[PDB]
This record gives sequence, C-alpha cells and structure tokens, in this order.
Amino acid sequence: IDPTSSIADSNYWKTEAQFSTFNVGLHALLRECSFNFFLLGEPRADIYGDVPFGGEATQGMERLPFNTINKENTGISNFAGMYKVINQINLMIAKTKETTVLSEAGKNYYLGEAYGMRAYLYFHLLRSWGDVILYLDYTNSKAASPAEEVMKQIKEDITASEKGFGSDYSFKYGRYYWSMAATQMLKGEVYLWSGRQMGGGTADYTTAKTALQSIVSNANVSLQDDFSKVFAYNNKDNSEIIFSIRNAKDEYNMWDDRFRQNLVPQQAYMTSTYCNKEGVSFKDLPEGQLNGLIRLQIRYDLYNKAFRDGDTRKDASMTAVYQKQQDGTVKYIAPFCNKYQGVLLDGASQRSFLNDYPIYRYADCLLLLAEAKALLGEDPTAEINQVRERAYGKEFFEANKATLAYPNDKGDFYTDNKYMSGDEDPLEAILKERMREFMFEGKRWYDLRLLGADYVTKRTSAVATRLLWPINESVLTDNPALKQTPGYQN
Ligand code: NA
Repeated sequence: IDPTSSIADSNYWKTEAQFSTFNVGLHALLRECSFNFFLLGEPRADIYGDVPFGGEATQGMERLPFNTINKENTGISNFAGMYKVINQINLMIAKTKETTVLSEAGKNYYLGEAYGMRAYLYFHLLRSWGDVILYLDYTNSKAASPAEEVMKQIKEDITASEKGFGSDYSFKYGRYYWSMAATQMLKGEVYLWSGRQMGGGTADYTTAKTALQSIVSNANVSLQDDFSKVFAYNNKDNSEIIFSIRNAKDEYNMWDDRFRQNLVPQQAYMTSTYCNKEGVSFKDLPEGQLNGLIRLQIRYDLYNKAFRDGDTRKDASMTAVYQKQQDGTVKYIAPFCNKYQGVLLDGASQRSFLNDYPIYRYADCLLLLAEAKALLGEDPTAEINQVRERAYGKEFFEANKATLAYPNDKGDFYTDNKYMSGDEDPLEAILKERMREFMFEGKRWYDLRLLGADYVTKRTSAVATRLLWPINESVLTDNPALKQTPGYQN
C-alpha cells in the first residue's frame, strides 16, 4: 500500500468529476466556518446582552455583547478557522490553472467560485482582524500584511472571479454554491467598505452601485411573498437566495450544533415552567420539541421596540415566552429566535436544526443598493420600499403608506428607542431596515462598522480603539512574526 498519499497527488486530478468533488469539498470547508461568520457579524452589537430568561449561565458568551473580549479570552480563536479553507482553495486554484482535462468554460467557472470564496474569507479577516497574513499558495515565520494590501488582494480576487464567470449569472451548481451573483454581492460590500472605511469615496460607491444593479438586471432573483418561507426547511432553493450554507441530515447541523447550543431554549424549563400568551404550557405545544441552551439572550425590550405593528418579520423572527402568575395573569418574560425552526425528523421528540444559513439574499442586494445610493446622495426610496412592502404585505402596506412607507416611518415609536431612529435620515432608515430584515443573519455588527466608529460606539459597548478582535495566545506563540491586535495591551 502507499504510505504517503496526499490530496495534491496527480491521480486525484485526472477527471472533471474529481475537480467537481474537490469543489463540493471546498464548500464543505467553508460551511465549517459558518458559526464564526455569525459571531463575527452580529453579537458584538446591540441585539443581545440580557440574562438568559431560563437560568442558564452564559459561560463567556457575554463577552461578545459586553465587548469584554481580550487577550486572555478572545471570543473566537485562530482567525475563525479561515486559513485552513483558504489553503485548500489555493490548491483548487493552482490545479485548475494547470489542468488539461477541463473545458475552458468549466475551468473558468471553477476559478470564478474559488477566487470569489477566497475574497469572501479575506474580507471577514480584514473587517475583523485588520492586518492579516496573505497566504496565496497551497502548503501541505510569516508577517501580516497591512489592511490596505489585504484590500488590494481582495479586489484582485474579485476581478479574477468576474473574469472566470464572464457573463454567466446562472447558478450552475445551485444557490448553495458560489456564483457570479455572490461575487457581485461581495463586490458591492467590498467597495462600500473601501469607499467609506478606506478613503475611496464616490468612485467606490459607484462601483458598488453598478455591481448590485447587475444582480437586479441579470440574476434570477425575486423576493419571496412570505418572509417566513425564506427560511423554511423545505424551501431551500427559493429564488430569494443568492448564496446559502447548506446544512442537511447526516451531513451537518446548523453551525455544527452551535445554533442549538446558544439560541434555542431548553426543553426541561420550557415544558415545566413557561407558557404562550394564552396561558397554554409549552408541554402542550410544538415549542415543547425545542431542546437547546440559551447563552446569548436577545434584549427583552427588543421584542416590542424593533418592529411597527403589521410587520410580519416580528413573528417570523422571534417567539415570546410567558409565565402564569400566582395571581392568574400571564406575564411576558423574554423572546427567543424563531427565524430557524428546524424540522422534526420522523419519529423524533426533539427538533433537528437543519435550516440553511443564508449568506446573501435578494433583500440584502436591495438594501445595499439603497445604501450605495444614499452614500452618493441619490434617492434610496424605491429599494427601501420594495423590502418594506414584502414585510408588511402588499395591501396592508398600500393602505398604510403615509405612516410605513419610506420616508414616513418616524415619530413617537422612536422616542426612547436606542435601537433605531426615524426615516428623517437616509442612513438611519437603511440601518433600521437592515436590523428588521436580518436579525440572526450576521449583519448588524458589520452594518454599524461600515458606517463608522461613531455609529458603533453609539449603539454598542465597543470602544473606538478595540473595533478589531484580539488574537489568542496559541496563535502568537506559533508565529513569532505576528503582533497582538492594536488596542489590546495591558
Ligand atoms: Na457605547
């Protein structure tokens, strides 16, 4: 037998079917980073931070909403596991550039996917750690590059991805594989970040607008009429999805079981103690199938401060927990995530958390395009109201346009509301719309960060010197050329 079999050995690159298998494998390595995509993009912001209602300890997870991560407890370690994925993409890239077995079309589509994914991972690294090492070759000591050089590489990889796809906006392998529309969404985000956080200005906002407009024109995408069906177990493959992480029976639980372990309530206290608004014990309801732990607790007051009446996204996003009082009344306790309801497998007693985790969907294209328009001093009204109309329902929205349609959603609802403000300011209206549309989708922290330090420090406990993440001890030991992130001394 062979004592030194490696994945770079030529016999594993002899057929198109092998390159396909290796591309499936790359999407499976990206999926291993999916819990980290959520942690990087959301819980440092304002949605969490209250005490788990049922009694759980938070066991360090509070360090995210409290922004108390530091050199001893970094919250996430080892650059979120991203370099392992990047190394393997780098292998795909060299093998595809070298092959004599693929069609020119097929080789170029693979290069579109692999350059897109590599840019996607470097852009999480840039926004989270800043200066980071640029590894571009497969390997079976090194200093980080300045953030400005990281951004150069991400933009080069976007251009190489576009070159690979050409004019093909199809989802060749489906919406759970990378495609041109995913490259164009990342291009919109990257040039907004370049333009706003790295001094690119108007020219970059125009690049971002042109990319997002290319998805509206050329990709097969549409808003689902029912916001809850965007996330339903059965309705994966729906045409609002641009790129999603596919979770599946016997393949991968959502966030490698860390959705269940952080955001799903415990069956024991739900069935023993709590009830719905009508006083019915959860022992008696489909909720009695949920069995996880709450380590990140949505702020109790967010449940009534996030959404205007009539917004269908409130019930799709959160369930409220109540408790019967000795005096007989039913009292509101706290909310839990209802966006990802999993499935009850045949003959099971507890839910399985097998929803896909969406990375890019058409409402995000529309709201990014609104943001690029607003940053250019142009009118964001049409995109904002396309997304609101879906949220409220067409007829209800039309009847109530003088209070719900942009730029009329303002007034008393906002007065003591730390989460969101009225439509009188375009960027606040868009932040507000993104907060309502993408709870539990890993966006809020990055949405504040793009707009700048003052937006972050206003609404979060983060301070301006510590917007990046620290680096854990084992990383710094293993690589003497790396420095701790700035802001994280003493
Ligand atoms: Na603050």
